[PDB]
Amino acid sequence: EIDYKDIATLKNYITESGKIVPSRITGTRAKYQRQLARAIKRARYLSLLPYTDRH
Amino acid sequence: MRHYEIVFMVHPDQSEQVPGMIERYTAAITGAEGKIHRLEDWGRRQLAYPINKLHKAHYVLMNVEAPQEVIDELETTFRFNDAVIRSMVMRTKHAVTEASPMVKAK
Amino acid sequence: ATVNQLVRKPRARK
Amino acid sequence: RKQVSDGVAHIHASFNNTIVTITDRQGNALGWATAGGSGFRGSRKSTPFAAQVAAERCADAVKEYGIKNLEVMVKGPGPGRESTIRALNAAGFRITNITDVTPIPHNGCRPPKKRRV
Amino acid sequence: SLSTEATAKIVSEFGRDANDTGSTEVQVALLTAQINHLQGHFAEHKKDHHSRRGLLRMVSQRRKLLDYLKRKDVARYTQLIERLGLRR
RNA sequence: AAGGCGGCCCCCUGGACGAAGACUGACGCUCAGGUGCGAAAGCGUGGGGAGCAAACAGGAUUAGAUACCCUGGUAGUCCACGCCGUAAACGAUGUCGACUUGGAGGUUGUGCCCUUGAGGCGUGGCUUCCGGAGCUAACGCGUUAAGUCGACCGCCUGGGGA
Ligand SMILES: [Mg+2]
Ligand SMILES: [Mg+2]
Ligand SMILES: [Mg+2]
Ligand SMILES: [Mg+2]
Ligand SMILES: [Mg+2]
Ligand SMILES: [Mg+2]
Ligand SMILES: [Mg+2]
Ligand SMILES: [Mg+2]
Ligand SMILES: [Mg+2]
Ligand SMILES: [Mg+2]
Repeated sequence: EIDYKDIATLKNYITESGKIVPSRITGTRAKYQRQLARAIKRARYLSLLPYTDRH
Repeated sequence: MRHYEIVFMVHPDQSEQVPGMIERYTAAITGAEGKIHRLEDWGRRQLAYPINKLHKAHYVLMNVEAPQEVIDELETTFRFNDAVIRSMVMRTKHAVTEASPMVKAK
Repeated sequence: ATVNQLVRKPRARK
Repeated sequence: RKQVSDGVAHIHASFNNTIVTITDRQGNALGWATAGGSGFRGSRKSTPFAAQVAAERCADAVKEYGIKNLEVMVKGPGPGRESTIRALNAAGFRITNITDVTPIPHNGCRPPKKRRV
Repeated sequence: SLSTEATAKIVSEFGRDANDTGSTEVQVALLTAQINHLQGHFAEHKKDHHSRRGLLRMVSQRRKLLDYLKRKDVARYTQLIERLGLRR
């Protein structure tokens, strides 16, 4: 249902340094949290979100 | 039969060779009973971080429904060609026909 | 404790 | 003798020593000053006051280029992280950018053994 | 185990109808073709001892199913052992 | 199954669980020998080599420093091919089934419902912390039992010698 292409949803789920916010802060479901984790790692290979705030 | 989403990016200096690579790879898939569901050209796109010392990468998004014959050959000619700098395939759950959010916003 | 265990070997008297 | 007007401060902050280095935006070094040669040795070297005079002395050797807008790149978990930035403003500069550039490996190499005391 | 066309065919091969899928002779054929499917896999993948546990489970499962038909009706037992190439 | 297992993607492949029915008809449980898997170190052959690091080199420490601490550093750590089969290999609880008040949760499904919100009501699989009766030497366990019972197997008989 969730997908890696809608990066605006992924912008709400990362930090300014590209770090993945856990479900403790956002309060999302744990089923989506494993799905959101692998969805960002797909976008991390395709140069869609930065790794760190270094570059 | 499996359902693949094929993501491959093109070197920005050879962006005019993109419609040649579309129809040459299509005839090999559809001849061996391979379906097609999505073929969307995006043009150049700004990178989140630089790769191969370049910027403004060309993006082509695909959905190919085809058996395991083309999955052997097409990943080798991506590594054989120097225009494709990144190749990525993935298995999906079903044959899907839906526009990307990049096309729906641009 | 099992009776069927003591069929194979009885209780070893020291 | 030359005009750049764009400073970059790759400052280092280790547990033993704090190193202030001014450079440009294109890697060409402009000057450095360490807390070891600032009259601070050993336990006196690992003091935040040693980073207060190291930033000011390194700034005194880069005013020949007429630098007014500088960038601060903080590298290291060592003490003195605050005393070296306030010393840049006391040297008559316009502080623009402050950025943590501390290297964080993604479990690349194996760390050394513990130091049990 | 297999695909839908390979599963439903062998049930129709050895069963009396399409509903004859729970019997013992069908269950032997599901394990016989699967071990025959895994002949070329474990030759190349001898370091895969975790999938070997699933292989040896189906070997022990088929042996227990051959012992049930052998102790009840040896007429159907002698048919299936040569029709699938058993007894070695 | 356990030791264990963590970038992403493809290929091959294993089990577990849920829903709706259909189907075989006790086909089952258990396990001496036997069989296979099995942390890391180490061993054999051939590669590989960053970082870490036995032995060892050097400097402090000290009565001496062999260790601690620091600067280096071989074997090893890496891969293929074998062998070795030992651990505080621990949930310090062998496997299987049946029942016996319950909560706070987590994970994973499914069924129904002004869908009137990711909700309401149930209902299975997995898992943790509390706790009644009961049990236990206490500690604690307590519907995942160390409660009440059955099926089978392993093992112990003062400490040391060992
Ligand atoms: Mg499966
Ligand atoms: Mg009947
Ligand atoms: Mg040796
Ligand atoms: Mg040492
Ligand atoms: Mg060796
Ligand atoms: Mg032992
Ligand atoms: Mg414990
Ligand atoms: Mg009580
Ligand atoms: Mg309790
Ligand atoms: Mg004795």
